[PDB]
Amino acid sequence: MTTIILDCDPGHDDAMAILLALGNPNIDLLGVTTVGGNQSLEKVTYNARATLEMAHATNIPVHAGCDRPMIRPLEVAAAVHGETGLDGVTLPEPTRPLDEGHAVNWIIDTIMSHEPGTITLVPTGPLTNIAMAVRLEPRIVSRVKEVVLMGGGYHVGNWSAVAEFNIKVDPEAAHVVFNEDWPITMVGLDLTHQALCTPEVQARIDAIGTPLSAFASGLMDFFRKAYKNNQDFIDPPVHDPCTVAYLIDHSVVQTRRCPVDVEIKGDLTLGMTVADLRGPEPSADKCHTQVATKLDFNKFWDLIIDALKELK
Amino acid sequence: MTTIILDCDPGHDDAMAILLALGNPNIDLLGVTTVGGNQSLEKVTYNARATLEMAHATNIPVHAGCDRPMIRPLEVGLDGVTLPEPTRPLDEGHAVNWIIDTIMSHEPGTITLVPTGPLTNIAMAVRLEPRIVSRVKEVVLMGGGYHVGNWSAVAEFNIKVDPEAAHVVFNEDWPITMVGLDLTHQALCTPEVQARIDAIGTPLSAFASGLMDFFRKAYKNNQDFIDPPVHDPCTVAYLIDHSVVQTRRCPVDVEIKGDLTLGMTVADLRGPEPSADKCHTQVATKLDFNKFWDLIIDALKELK
Amino acid sequence: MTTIILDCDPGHDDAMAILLALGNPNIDLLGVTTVGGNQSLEKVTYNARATLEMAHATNIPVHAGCDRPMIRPLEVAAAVHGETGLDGVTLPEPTRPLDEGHAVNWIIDTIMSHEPGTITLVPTGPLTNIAMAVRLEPRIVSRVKEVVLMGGGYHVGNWSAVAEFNIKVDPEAAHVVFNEDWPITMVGLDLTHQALCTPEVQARIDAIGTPLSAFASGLMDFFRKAYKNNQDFIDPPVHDPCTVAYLIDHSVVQTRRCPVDVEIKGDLTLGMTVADLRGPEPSADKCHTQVATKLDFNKFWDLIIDALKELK
Amino acid sequence: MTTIILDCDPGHDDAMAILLALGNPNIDLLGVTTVGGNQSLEKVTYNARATLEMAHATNIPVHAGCDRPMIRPLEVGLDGVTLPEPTRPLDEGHAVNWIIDTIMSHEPGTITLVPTGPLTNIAMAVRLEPRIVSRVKEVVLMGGGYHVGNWSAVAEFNIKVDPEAAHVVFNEDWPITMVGLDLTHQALCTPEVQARIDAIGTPLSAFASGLMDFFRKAYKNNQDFIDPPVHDPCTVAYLIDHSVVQTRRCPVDVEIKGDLTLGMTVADLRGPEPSADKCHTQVATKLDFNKFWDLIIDALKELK
Ligand SMILES: [Ca+2]
Ligand SMILES: [Ca+2]
Ligand SMILES: [Ca+2]
Ligand SMILES: [Ca+2]
Ligand SMILES: [Cl-]
Ligand SMILES: [Cl-]
Ligand SMILES: [Cl-]
Ligand SMILES: [Cl-]
Ligand SMILES: [Cl-]
Ligand SMILES: [Cl-]
Ligand SMILES: [Cl-]
Ligand SMILES: [Cl-]
Ligand SMILES: [Cl-]
Repeated sequence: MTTIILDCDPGHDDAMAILLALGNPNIDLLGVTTVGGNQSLEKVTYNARATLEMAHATNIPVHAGCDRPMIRPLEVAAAVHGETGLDGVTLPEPTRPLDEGHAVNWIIDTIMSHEPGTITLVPTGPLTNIAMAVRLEPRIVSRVKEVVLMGGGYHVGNWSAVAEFNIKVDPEAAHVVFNEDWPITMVGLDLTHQALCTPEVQARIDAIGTPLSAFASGLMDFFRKAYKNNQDFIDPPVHDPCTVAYLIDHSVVQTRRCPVDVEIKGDLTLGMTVADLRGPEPSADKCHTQVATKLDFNKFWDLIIDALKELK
Repeated sequence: MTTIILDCDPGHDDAMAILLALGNPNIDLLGVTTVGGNQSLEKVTYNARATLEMAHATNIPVHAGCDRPMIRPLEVGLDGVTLPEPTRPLDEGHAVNWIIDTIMSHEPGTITLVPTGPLTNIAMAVRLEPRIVSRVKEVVLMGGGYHVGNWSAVAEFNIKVDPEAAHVVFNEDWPITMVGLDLTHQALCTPEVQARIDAIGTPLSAFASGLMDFFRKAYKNNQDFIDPPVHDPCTVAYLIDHSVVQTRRCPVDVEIKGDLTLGMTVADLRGPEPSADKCHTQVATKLDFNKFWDLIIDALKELK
Repeated sequence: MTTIILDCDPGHDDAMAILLALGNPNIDLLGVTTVGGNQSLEKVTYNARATLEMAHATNIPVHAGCDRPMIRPLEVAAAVHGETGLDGVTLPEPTRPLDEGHAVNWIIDTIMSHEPGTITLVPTGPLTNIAMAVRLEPRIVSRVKEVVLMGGGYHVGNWSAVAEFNIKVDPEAAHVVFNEDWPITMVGLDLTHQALCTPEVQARIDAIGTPLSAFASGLMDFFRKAYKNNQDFIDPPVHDPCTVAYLIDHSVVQTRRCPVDVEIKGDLTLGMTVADLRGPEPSADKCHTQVATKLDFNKFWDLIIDALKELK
Repeated sequence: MTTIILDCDPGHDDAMAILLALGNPNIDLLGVTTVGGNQSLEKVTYNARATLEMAHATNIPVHAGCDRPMIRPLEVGLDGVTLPEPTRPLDEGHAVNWIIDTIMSHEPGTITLVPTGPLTNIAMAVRLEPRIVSRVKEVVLMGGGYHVGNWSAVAEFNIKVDPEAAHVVFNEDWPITMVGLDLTHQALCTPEVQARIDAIGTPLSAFASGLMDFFRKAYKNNQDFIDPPVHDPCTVAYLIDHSVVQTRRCPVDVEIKGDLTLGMTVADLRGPEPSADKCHTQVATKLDFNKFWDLIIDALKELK
């Protein structure tokens, strides 16, 4: 079956990815690992545990990982007295204490103890934990089935004209990940900007009528608030769960093989995922990387809705 | 009329741009200036003069310019056609000084610069005489690409040859239209286009058809193209009729420090199209294929 | 008593540092950790264990660390089938097996389990293991007493006009190390180029008349061979043991406090340790880094000779 | 004797270099050219003309050059002295064109370029007319530092203002002497030096002493100096008498991509000194303090 480690930084988008992974029976979520850099490790680790608590999934391990980028300095806003959890919603306090041990060591021990070719890594934050794991244990690379990450963009940027937040937070770590010989699917902004939270989608979620569906709808209210000054969007996109959607059903997220590398020296282009789209599509044999292109909007939202129904 | 200086490096594409500029009555070609870097200054200067001779445009000045990029090292008569020997001698003086003297002696807002090679002469002119910038009506250059590269995944040849010079040009306060690969890759030399050109039945139409044979040869191993694109004349096509080359305003800057992204024209396409007041740069987007080829064919017919 | 972890890549220079650390009673060698990048991890790990065996230090743990730089690609010469050990000398086969576990995790566990302010890190290879340890456990940084590394050069380069080998192999890892708030002594080429293996020094070593003194003299024969085409040297320098010499007696290795950072983006200047020598020497309070300047030649060689005598 | 073009940005240091060039009979000052970037072109051009007026050198041409760096953005009387209004009008024409025309019209191997500001005019001249390079006898510039920086830990102001232009200059095949901070930091304006200048007792010696008062003020918070250094005139001192400014041949290039090291003149001092045949660049090392100040004092006396 599809057996995953979800490496994330919740994050309202990551919370939606957690719900999809838990609610779909074709996904075996081995555990959650967290990474600081976009926001503080402490904040996102709490949010991951509280989200899992909300879904009665406290039997899923959570391990905290790296709190800053490999090389460049940490750039997160100062912690606020009177902020816990995810903005705009309420989550129960986690009943299980955080599992002990660094996420990087847990990722390594897990991959080395399971059969080769069975674990899929699903990074939806900066790539720091993944890069660190690779360097600490190079033998994980050939053992991993696939890496399906939310990050980048071949013709679209958000943080800059050409670069995306997860990659730019730790471009060096991204460079490591993209230059290892493992199969990678880059679920970038080109794809995720199609995953629009339209009124009709949200109404179908609202109608489920459970605490979890109300939670998911609350996440979508936050996306709308976050995107309120962004005139490219009437309705906001949701990013991270598109990775899990791809793994559930490849037809939901079309892909195109191409070389992809990360720019780590440029002024204007720092953090760009440079996709070489010249010439015809190379074979999987010749090209270990592929970019996500076209979303099946209708099937994507059906996956979300079905997962929320299954969780009850 | 639009009055132009064509700064170029012929180059079979540039030769087609020269023919379009001469053959269309809405273009007043003030003169040709040449730039080395993509190919040798000596080769392209000869080719420019000989192309003008082929079109009986012996009244058009040619001045040779810079022979290498501003900063990076130099890394370097048209194949497949025959050109008459020029009857007009090469005009004396550096192209950079001629561009400057011409812009300073003509009324402000009347001259449009049309660079179709590396941007070295334009950047050098700007630095040697900063007063040219507000006097120039527009710069319409063949170069770059917002979502398409050829030399690399993200960068185009004219820009990458001299990224520093391109940086200078894009960061001056003058109106710029970037006619990049996104646009020019639509200007396809189909069998039907070439057959219409062949039917004109003159030495010049045979010359143009020869240029098109070269494009095909240059692109023969490029599987993105059944038929080859033609680049440089799209700049002149835009100036003849804006409807032929649609544009989208956006900030554009040139990457000069990146490993992978060297020479990239970085176009900020986030948010809505800003106004001309707020944004001096625009990228070429959509070609009117039918009208574009009609301009070329009509120019070739007009030249007789 | 200075208690050290020697992180190294033997390397004939590192072998001399091991002998000095073992032979001087003011040094407590907690263990040896190894790093690949300058040469292969497998080669230098064997060499470290065999050197320890030669010096009857079978009680000293060895842990193998990272086999390549953090970010940039591995650039080490192709292996030769009739090479084991250190060129030009013979070492006994190690009787103690390689200790299990990654050096990075061992460095972390050791620093976290010992009292704060007691362990001094002594890196004499690329800085990869040290940088990795810092990122995997940020709590080690304030606990470390001092870092005394062989690397860099403020006004002298060897690999380039301005940069030194250990730093250039992994400039990113060096950047990490130099930008943490721990006290650093940079024992660079400015210093080590004074540690000259003159005929008189080597004759005094030869006269000790033991297997170990012959081994040390053999290391010095290799230095001479390595430097044979280098016209800046009549006699070759020895590098790595100058770190241990500084720790034994500060008067042997004078130092000057100054800001030091590592250039990781330059064309010509890649791997340069940029020392700001403008203005007067700042206080230890204000400046955590210092560069080694002047060697006491006579005292340095006395330390080496005395250590070799003590080992018998 | 040595025939020079002094390309400068006065600047109190440059003013001292002008006085030395004029006052020493082994120097033939062909003319002065000015460059903006460290300070504004308008300010330094006026200051150059007024300094020449102060020294009764109204026969010396001044041409204004570039007002900003080649690529990077512009970031910009003489304080503490009084200068007469220039009686000679600014000579017409851009300095870059004047430098080119002068080098091309004089016999090869006779003109020495002496840049004491950013290298923008020199780089621009080289690119506009590559034939100047082999014709120039030598370039002796004030800039850089092999083991000393001032603007940064490793870089010096003139180079960092326009690192690209410096890169151009250092990578042409002409003989270069880099008179950097390693050298100029020895040219100390001690009380005894200044007392000897004061004793000359003329308007010009008072002017020179005023320049020295400014150096002291500029360096008042710099604890590496009890007495301030003077920079630019060390270039002219080298040309008067090589024994005053010792040199060491070595490869020198300019870092234009680094974060920390931007503008560094990277001198490769590994191995023995290569021959003049093999190595076109050399760095200034040791100043003869006593002889240097005697040259300055003698020049001031000669000017009356
Ligand atoms: Ca996320
Ligand atoms: Ca062209
Ligand atoms: Ca070593
Ligand atoms: Ca100056
Ligand atoms: Cl439904
Ligand atoms: Cl397929
Ligand atoms: Cl074909
Ligand atoms: Cl419009
Ligand atoms: Cl404790
Ligand atoms: Cl002895
Ligand atoms: Cl002290
Ligand atoms: Cl600058
Ligand atoms: Cl003072």
